[PDB]
Amino acid sequence: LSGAIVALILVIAGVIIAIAVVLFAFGLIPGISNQGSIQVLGSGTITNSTASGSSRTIYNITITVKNTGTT
Amino acid sequence: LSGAIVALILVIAGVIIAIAVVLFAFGLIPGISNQGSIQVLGSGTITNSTASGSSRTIYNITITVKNTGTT
Ligand SMILES: *[C@@H]1O[C@H](CO)[C@@H](O[C@@H]2O[C@H](CO[C@H]3O[C@H](CO)[C@@H](O)[C@H](O)[C@@H]3O)[C@@H](O[C@H]3O[C@H](CO)[C@@H](O)[C@H](O)[C@@H]3O)[C@H](O[C@@H]3O[C@H](CS(=O)(=O)O)[C@@H](O)[C@H](O)[C@H]3O)[C@H]2NC(C)=O)[C@H](O)[C@H]1NC(C)=O
Ligand SMILES: *[C@@H]1O[C@H](CO)[C@@H](O[C@@H]2O[C@H](CO[C@H]3O[C@H](CO)[C@@H](O)[C@H](O)[C@@H]3O)[C@@H](O[C@H]3O[C@H](CO)[C@@H](O)[C@H](O)[C@@H]3O)[C@H](O[C@@H]3O[C@H](CS(=O)(=O)O)[C@@H](O)[C@H](O)[C@H]3O)[C@H]2NC(C)=O)[C@H](O)[C@H]1NC(C)=O
Ligand SMILES: *[C@@H]1O[C@H](CO)[C@@H](O[C@@H]2O[C@H](CO[C@H]3O[C@H](CO)[C@@H](O)[C@H](O)[C@@H]3O)[C@@H](O[C@H]3O[C@H](CO)[C@@H](O)[C@H](O)[C@@H]3O)[C@H](O[C@@H]3O[C@H](CS(=O)(=O)O)[C@@H](O)[C@H](O)[C@H]3O)[C@H]2NC(C)=O)[C@H](O)[C@H]1NC(C)=O
Ligand SMILES: *[C@@H]1O[C@H](CO)[C@@H](O[C@@H]2O[C@H](CO[C@H]3O[C@H](CO)[C@@H](O)[C@H](O)[C@@H]3O)[C@@H](O)[C@H](O[C@@H]3O[C@H](CS(=O)(=O)O)[C@@H](O)[C@H](O)[C@H]3O)[C@H]2NC(C)=O)[C@H](O)[C@H]1NC(C)=O
Repeated sequence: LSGAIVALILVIAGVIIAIAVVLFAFGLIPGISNQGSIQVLGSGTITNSTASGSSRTIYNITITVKNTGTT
Repeated sequence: LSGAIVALILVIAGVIIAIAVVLFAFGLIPGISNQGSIQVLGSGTITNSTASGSSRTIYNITITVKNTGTT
């Protein structure tokens, strides 16, 4: 008797998990769009920024950046 | 005589108890078999709900949900 009862449970669970994975694949798609939100325009400039006698070398960097995302 | 009457009682009792268990197995099917589920549609969002330098951070999970079951 036992075998058929187990088969019925695993059939119904199989449908539920399979549908969930298909919906997840469609649910990813919006998140792919954000990967291209930025671009860098023209040359930038580096400048030596560290104070006299200081241990750390530090540089100032300046660039033009355009954001086209929603955040 | 005794042996055959006892043999007959245990045949009839065997039929009764076996059929009772078969009827029990058919009685499980409505509980274990149950189509439909909650389905999650598209992307959801997280938003910061935390305020006023509070001790616990709280977030907001908005998502679209479809209950295909009967409950
Ligand atoms: C960014 O700016 C820093 C200063 O704001 C620079 O630090 C100064 O570096 C001088 C030499 O730079 C050369 O050597 C570096 C390694 O030591 C190298 O990383 C650099 O790319 C570059 O090739 C240094 O001069 C000292 O060393 C010279 C020989 O390398 C020597 O000729 C000098 O007399 C001096 O001993 C500076 O040290 C300071 O020099 C003062 C005098 S003067 O050099 O200003 O005329 C002196 O009074 C002081 O005691 C001494 O420490 C050093 N610091 C300063 C304040 O100038 C850093 O290199 C820059 N980095 C880049 C990439 O440009
Ligand atoms: C590297 O980047 C640093 C920031 O990341 C720069 O620090 C900023 O310096 C500004 C002045 O720099 C000028 O003078 C230097 C000699 O002192 C020279 O080496 C530089 O090349 C440059 O010619 C400073 O601006 C001050 O002066 C402005 C007028 O010119 C005035 O409008 C400002 O209000 C300010 O008084 C920056 O200011 C600081 O500004 C803060 C606001 S914001 O400017 O960041 O928007 C303000 O909150 C703060 O109180 C004030 O002190 C100063 N910025 C910072 C963050 O320190 C540094 O100059 C860069 N180095 C080079 C070589 O370009
Ligand atoms: C969601 O909102 C939350 C509440 O505004 C944010 O949690 C708070 O973050 C503050 C610092 O923010 C930055 O650094 C984070 C890493 O530490 C980073 O995740 C963030 O994206 C952001 O870049 C934090 O301020 C504390 O830390 C600062 C240094 O990072 C410091 O300057 C502050 O003085 C302070 O210590 C908040 O912490 C709480 O600050 C209270 C004072 S005030 O900041 O409100 O003025 C202080 O009284 C309290 O004891 C201390 O815990 C912190 N809040 C909490 C509850 O943890 C969170 O970053 C936001 N984003 C995400 C993705 O969760
Ligand atoms: C997370 O989700 C909760 C609801 O579960 C939501 O609470 C609701 O908040 C709005 C106002 O929110 C705005 O201000 C807060 C700061 O206070 C910001 O963090 C938010 O980003 C918003 O800018 C309230 O207007 C809601 O009202 C209560 O509204 C009820 C009706 S409801 O349909 O809005 O639920 C009324 O019945 C009540 O009388 C009234 O007090 C409030 N709703 C609830 C149920 O709490 C948070 O704002 C959400 N957080 C974020 C960050 O969005």
